[PDB]
Amino acid sequence: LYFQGMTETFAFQAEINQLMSLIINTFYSNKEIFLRELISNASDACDKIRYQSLTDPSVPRLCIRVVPDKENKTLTVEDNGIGMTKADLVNNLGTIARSGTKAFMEALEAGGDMSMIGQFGVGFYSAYLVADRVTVTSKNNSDESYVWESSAGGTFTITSTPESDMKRGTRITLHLKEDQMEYLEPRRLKELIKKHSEFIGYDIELMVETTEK
Amino acid sequence: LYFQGMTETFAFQAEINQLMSLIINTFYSNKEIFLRELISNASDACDKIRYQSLTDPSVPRLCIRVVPDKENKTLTVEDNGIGMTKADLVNNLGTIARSGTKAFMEALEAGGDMSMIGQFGVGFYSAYLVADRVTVTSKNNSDESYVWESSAGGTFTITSTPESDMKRGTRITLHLKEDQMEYLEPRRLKELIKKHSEFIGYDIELMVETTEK
Ligand SMILES: CSCCNc1cc(-n2nc(C(F)(F)F)c3c2CC(C)(C)CC3=O)ccc1C(N)=O
Ligand SMILES: CSCCNc1cc(-n2nc(C(F)(F)F)c3c2CC(C)(C)CC3=O)ccc1C(N)=O
Repeated sequence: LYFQGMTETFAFQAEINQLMSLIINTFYSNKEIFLRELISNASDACDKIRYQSLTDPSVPRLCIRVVPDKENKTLTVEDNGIGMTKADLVNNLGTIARSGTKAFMEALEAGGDMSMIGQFGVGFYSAYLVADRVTVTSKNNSDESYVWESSAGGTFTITSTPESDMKRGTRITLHLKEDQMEYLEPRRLKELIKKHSEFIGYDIELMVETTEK
Repeated sequence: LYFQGMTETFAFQAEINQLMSLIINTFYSNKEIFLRELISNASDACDKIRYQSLTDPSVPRLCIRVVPDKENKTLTVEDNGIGMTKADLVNNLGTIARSGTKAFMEALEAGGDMSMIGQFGVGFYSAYLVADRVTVTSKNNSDESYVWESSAGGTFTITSTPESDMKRGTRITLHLKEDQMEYLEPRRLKELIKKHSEFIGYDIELMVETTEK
């Protein structure tokens, strides 16, 4: 009755921990790939709810939103796709991230590029190229909304609040690094969206803050 | 498997919140009553396990320990009594604290003294006379160990860790206010223990840090 919420703390698997330390510390020059990777993830979540709707009509217009916030120095990638249940968030999609990370690091060793992250299903982690903390708020039809957060110190948290009113989908918030403020600028974001826009079957809306007339 | 622990956050009932704000801010000159109140609480917990042992032998030597720590600026009152389950901690002993607080504040209004706190069953809160944060670690035979913590901001937390190895009883840790450092000194603690020692049916051990010979 007087309950405000709860926070569970988990340690990452050893592999994911190495990936995070690698990404957050790399000098990789083409950091902008993070946007493509998050929009790619968002698109796959919209595909999952779409492919599901081809069996049950009970699960409106699927879209992807890119929201900069110069005040909080954050960048958000919002979608209204399938969403993630607590088991999805708490396990880091389970065997998906673990096998993916091992295989991705094995690819980089053998000659690969950081840009190949997505081929291993672990493109979400590229968010740490431009961010030092990432907040993932997801709501799946089969569960309530949860908040995943990590700053890459070997751990992450799962926060549950009964005061929650989050609709189906995923909201990924990127707390931008001092040097990565360029990803707030709407001219940089427009260029990047257009760059992959033709390859994503869903509308991508950019919500930016002046018209001279 | 990779779980480190959890923290639940609750808001105090309105009455308990007023009691806490009153205690933590009062100029009451005889703050030393906090020790009597905690030792009294500790004794009642030893009585509960004793009265229980008069029916079942399965529930060794019941004692009360007073532990100062000049390094962390903390004072601890440890007992090996009945302990408190999660429901005991999460509800603040339920109807006990709520009715007690209302009745205690009604007594003070009518002419009462802060020292009467214990007659209302809410003497635990007197710990806020000398402390700005109180940590309560309790283990009951019917449950695992939990950690209650509050700094009197209208809320408290319940922390559960699977890494826990706390034996039956209650450990109350008082994070002492700048002006209340006198309660670390072993001469002050010896005087106070002796002052009520004859009225408590359990041994009270003081664990202090020099013998000149
Ligand atoms: C495809 S529909 C269901 C899954 N969708 C998504 C998955 C991720 N991924 N992927 C991975 C992993 F494991 F690397 F693949 C991870 C995450 C986020 C995390 C918080 C679970 C940590 C994590 O490990 C990110 C965003 C979405 C989205 N936008 O829906
Ligand atoms: C008597 S055997 C079972 C209960 N024993 C104890 C109870 C308290 N009390 N009493 C109250 C209340 F409600 F004011 F009475 C409260 C608490 C601690 C709290 C964290 C539950 C917050 C709180 O509200 C403190 C210490 C012990 C002990 N040493 O065993």
